[PDB]
Amino acid sequence: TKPLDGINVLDFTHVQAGPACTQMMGFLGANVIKIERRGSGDMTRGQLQDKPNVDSLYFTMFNCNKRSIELDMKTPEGKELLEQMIKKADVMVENFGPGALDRMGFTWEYIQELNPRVILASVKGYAEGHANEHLKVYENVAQCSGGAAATTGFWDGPPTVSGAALGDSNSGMHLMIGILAALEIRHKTGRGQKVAVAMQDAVLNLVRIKLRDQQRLERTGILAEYPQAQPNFAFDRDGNPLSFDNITSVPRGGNAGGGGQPGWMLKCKGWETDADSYVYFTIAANMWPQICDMIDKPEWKDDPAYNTFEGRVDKLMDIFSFIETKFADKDKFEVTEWAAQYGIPCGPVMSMKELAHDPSLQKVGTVVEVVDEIRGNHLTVGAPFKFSGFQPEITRAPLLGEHTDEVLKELGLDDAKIKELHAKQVV
Amino acid sequence: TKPLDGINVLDFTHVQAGPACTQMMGFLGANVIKIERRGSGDMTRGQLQDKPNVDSLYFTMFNCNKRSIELDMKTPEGKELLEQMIKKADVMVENFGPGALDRMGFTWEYIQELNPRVILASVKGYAEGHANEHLKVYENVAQCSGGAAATTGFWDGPPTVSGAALGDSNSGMHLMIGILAALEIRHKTGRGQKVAVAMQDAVLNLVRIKLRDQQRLERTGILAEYPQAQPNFAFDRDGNPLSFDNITSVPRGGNAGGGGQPGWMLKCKGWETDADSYVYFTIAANMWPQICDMIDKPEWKDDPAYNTFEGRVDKLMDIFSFIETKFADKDKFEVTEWAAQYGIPCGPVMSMKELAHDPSLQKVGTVVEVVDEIRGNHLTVGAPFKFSGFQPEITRAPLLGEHTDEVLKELGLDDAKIKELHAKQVV
Repeated sequence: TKPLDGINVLDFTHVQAGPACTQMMGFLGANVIKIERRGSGDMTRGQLQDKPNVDSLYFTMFNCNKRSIELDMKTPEGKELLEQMIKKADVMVENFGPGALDRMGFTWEYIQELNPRVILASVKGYAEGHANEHLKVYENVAQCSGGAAATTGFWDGPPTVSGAALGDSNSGMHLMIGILAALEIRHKTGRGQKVAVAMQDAVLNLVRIKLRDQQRLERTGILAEYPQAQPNFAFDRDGNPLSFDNITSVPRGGNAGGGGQPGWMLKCKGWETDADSYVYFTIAANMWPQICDMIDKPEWKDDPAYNTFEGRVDKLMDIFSFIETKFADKDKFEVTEWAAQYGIPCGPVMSMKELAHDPSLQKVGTVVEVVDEIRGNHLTVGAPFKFSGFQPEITRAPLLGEHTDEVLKELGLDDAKIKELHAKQVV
Repeated sequence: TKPLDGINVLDFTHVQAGPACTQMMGFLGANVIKIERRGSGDMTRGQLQDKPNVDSLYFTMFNCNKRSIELDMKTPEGKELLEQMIKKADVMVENFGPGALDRMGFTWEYIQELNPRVILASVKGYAEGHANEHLKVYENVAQCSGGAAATTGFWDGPPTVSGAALGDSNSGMHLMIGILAALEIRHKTGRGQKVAVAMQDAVLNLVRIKLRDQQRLERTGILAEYPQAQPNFAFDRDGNPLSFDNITSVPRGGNAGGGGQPGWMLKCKGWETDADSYVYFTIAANMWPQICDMIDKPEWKDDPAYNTFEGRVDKLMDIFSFIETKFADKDKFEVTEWAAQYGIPCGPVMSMKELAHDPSLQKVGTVVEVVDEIRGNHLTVGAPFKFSGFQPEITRAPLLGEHTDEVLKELGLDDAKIKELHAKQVV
């Protein structure tokens, strides 16, 4: 058995955040019924298709392990169908605008009346009660709102967005925590709850380490592990020096260590013509003797200018520069294997091509080839949590309205009324 | 009632990933008993302290709602105490190196014998069975291994780490999903399971969209929404036009839209001296007329080379440069409100300074002032999921071994036994 076997999810979600949540629930066994707007469905279907009139990879990689029903929710018959489905649901998931579901005729209070056991889960841009609770928020705007853009990139460059979906997929995974937590209390109370995750808040949770830094900066005036702490190292575009003398908000640290020990992104053989020929190399305070052996600087072992974190603050970027010279004739895997001999945390920048075809990720079920006879097989990311008792079974994303009749039959409707709903264009 | 009230967590975790998980479980009501190495404890206590001999903000912001017991686990008495604690635990959480808990004397098989209901949850670098299963991984090494670094930053710069903890806290949040899922299934089976999340996999999950792009790129030879698909725009090391002709792995796209529609990071007034004076501005397809209005170019509304995503592909970066000129005399909040009265998708880069003191985030319980009478109050990030039925009650982080005797008394030990354990330096 799987964790969410027998959990019925009434899934209103579209785009990335909501759909990621419900897909992952589906991977863990949930019965996910995706309600799609009649005639068009989820906008991801037609976004950046790789083959004309075939559902895009955007759609398929976020909508496996779901069934699709088309529904016109503006009709009295549509609202009536939702009421019956709400009565069979364990969780309702949505990412409509604020109030949208109330305006559709389904307030939390009316939903509780229909089903006291149902959990209502929502993805929002900003938290309810926020000054911006009504603003529309998409991926990169959430990254900007939550502190990530401000603290990502370089001191002499702009705020920069992460390639990782810190806004969308991250909010969906956070909502899944919320939903699962609500299921856990329901075993105690026998009652459903409303749970909501704001995209700003999900981002902020991941930038907790930068709120640490903001407070440290306020309290002490310096962040010793940042490149800017090195005297005369960091400069802006115009050549003005950037030191903590005048920094009042956590700055961009380039490739600094963050919540890790100090580190940097170092070039390996081929970097000029291969964008991903780098390693991340860490200088852990308890590994200085090992590093010194590796780079043949035994004279740095007993020197206090080199052998403590504090001693290294004025020169750490120089040290990285020197270490980097040792990698000039080695590729990133050779360097990783070499550092690993020393027990030094160091690893390659994996290219997306490398990840897509990596046998290890397919062995452990993290990159999964989905069987799709209609569209052709494709890769997706599987469950990142591995369990002793089960494996997800990932099945292809649904065609638009593919399971409409199937779902209506399960609601106990006979063929006559199904015909009529189709005839009436409710479904 | 809180979701995890009554859930006893035996918490071996240290640094960031594991502690973020168990902290957040604590926020949702779990009884978290943090096992710390006698005499030193969690390394974060001493990491980048703002006051000498006071637990650092790294520690306090990841270890609220926990109690601390000191234990020498390599003593036979320590192992016995652990066996007693395992019998009262619902969840054990750890992020030691591969095999480390086995070597401590507690294989999964032994653990199941001790307590058939206990869930064992682990943070790992790479998944079990991976070719790199034995590599040491922290934050930015995981960002590199999971595809984020390769696809974050600029085409003419290096792979770039996110300021957000994509490796650590993200893996911790993923582990929380796995633990809650294991709790869900235990209600059915009456048995605990083993659950593990690899930091690589947590990262790859958030970069799902880049694996979408890798497949699109392999299937079609182009990613039309990327900066490199604008002819003669992106330039290389010597200064020649970039194109997808020679790109076989998803490249860095600077501040492009990602999972969102096309956008860019645009300077606002003061950008020269304020690193965060920017907005993110999206050119959504259907919003095009409103953008032509705001920017005062109704010519483009009907012009076929301007009013279509396909038409814009060859000069989208030229459009952004002009929209940016309209913001040069307005701050990021003035630019945002101006776009918001045309319904246009736009948001400011929020600084850590702004976010740390934002009234709205404190109102909604996302930024929380923790009352710490020992060390002085500090801010933290609260729960990013908001529930109708309860609010977290965040309480200060424990001093090292603060609750040792309290916890031993809960195990049924008497004062003579407790005194003996202290004398033997077991606790």
